[PDB]
Amino acid sequence: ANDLLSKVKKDKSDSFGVTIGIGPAGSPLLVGVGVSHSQDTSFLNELNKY
Amino acid sequence: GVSVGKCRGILNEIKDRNKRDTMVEDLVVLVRGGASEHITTLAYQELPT
Repeated sequence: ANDLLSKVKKDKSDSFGVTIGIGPAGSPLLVGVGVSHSQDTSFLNELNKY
Repeated sequence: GVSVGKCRGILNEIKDRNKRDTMVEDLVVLVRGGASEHITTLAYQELPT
């Protein structure tokens, strides 16, 4: 009798966002920038042999 | 304003199983004399007597 079981799983994520707003003038001014990111990764693999 | 993030994950799983079984039996009989019905009864390989 022979038995073999192999299962691998890998999960990776990433999230980054840069928000920069600058406005220079004699009169009142406003500058707004919004950036957001998100990454999700899921991997699963299973093997069974008997 | 600057915002940055990083994430990482890994999983590893390995399983192994082995099973081996063996058994044998042998029998040798040598009878000389009176090859009648009774010795054929005694010639039964399964029962020892």
